[PDB]
Amino acid sequence: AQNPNCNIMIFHPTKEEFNDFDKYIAYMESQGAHRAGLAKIIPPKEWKARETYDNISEILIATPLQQVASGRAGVFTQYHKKKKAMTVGEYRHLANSKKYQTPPHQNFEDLERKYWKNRIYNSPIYGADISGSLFDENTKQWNLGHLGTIQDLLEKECGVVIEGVNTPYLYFGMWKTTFAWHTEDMDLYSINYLHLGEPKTWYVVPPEHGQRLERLARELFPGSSRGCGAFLRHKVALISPTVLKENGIPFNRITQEAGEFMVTFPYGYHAGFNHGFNCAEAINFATPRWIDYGKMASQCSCGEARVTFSMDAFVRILQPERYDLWKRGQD
Ligand SMILES: O=C1Nc2ccc(Cl)cc2C1=O
Ligand SMILES: O=C(O)CNC(=O)C(=O)O
Ligand code: NI
Ligand SMILES: [Zn+2]
Repeated sequence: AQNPNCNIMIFHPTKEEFNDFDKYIAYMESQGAHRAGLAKIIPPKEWKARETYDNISEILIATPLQQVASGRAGVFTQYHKKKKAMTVGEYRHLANSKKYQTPPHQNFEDLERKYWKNRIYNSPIYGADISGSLFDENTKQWNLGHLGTIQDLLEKECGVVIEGVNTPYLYFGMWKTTFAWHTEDMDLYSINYLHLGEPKTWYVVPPEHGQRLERLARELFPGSSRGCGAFLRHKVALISPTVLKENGIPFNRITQEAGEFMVTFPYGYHAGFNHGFNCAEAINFATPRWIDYGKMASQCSCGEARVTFSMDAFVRILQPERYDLWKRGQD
């Protein structure tokens, strides 16, 4: 078996290899990339997402989210407090202010140490799930707004036509902004492009070991576990690399820089944080290999997770028992 230790692999496709998205994902998997739960793809030197980022300041962040922590430094939850709307220009200025700016640091490792030591004592503001794209319409390769849709994948594989659409989301981050431990809806893939700014550090558990993370989470957040059989779907729980190591949970880490893609694979739990002001774009996608994961995906039915319009058809078709039971959380 390829990549038996489940290491995060980094790929350098040529411009020719960058033409056929599906084919390259399949190639990455032939080399065992999916075993890690996460891969990095560095685009060919000839490629660009768009010409410049000089004209993005007028984008609106309608509902910036203040990420307030509760718990201990290495085991905490965060809740999202809604703030007043601001433009990307205003958000950038806020990110760079004395209150919110990245502290002096030696390197990525020093910054990581500072993040886990001090994250809970601050409440950074994140711009999340803003529908939109920063890819130029003329960018033909790896344009996250031009991917084949999940609905079309299901139709190609299973012969059923379903309602729903599948569009990208923008994320504007600042120092300490955090993504909690999660897999994607329906255990889909995700692809994430860091358009500009400071790095994003990622942690990932191999899909073959996801249930180990779930078991630890139940132990560390016992009240949350009693409330919902899939509470990680709420996307609020953080566990540090130190705590993962202490509990023998297999995981890896990597830092994504501007101009780089990351792909998460079905049932690859991931979490992470931003180093400073940045902008990323991400979308879910599917392949034939995803279908078996989709049919087995856990679901939140306690009402906390209540997800997109397009998720309905996925549960309805792939998980009819669970759909019937839900009808008898989203509503
Ligand atoms: O939060 C939710 N849990 C669910 C489980 C099944 C279906 Cl069809 C929808 C949902 C939610 O919105
Ligand atoms: O960048 C973020 O804040 C979160 N991104 C993801 O979880 C993803 O791309 O799958
Ligand atoms: Ni994700
Ligand atoms: Zn729930």
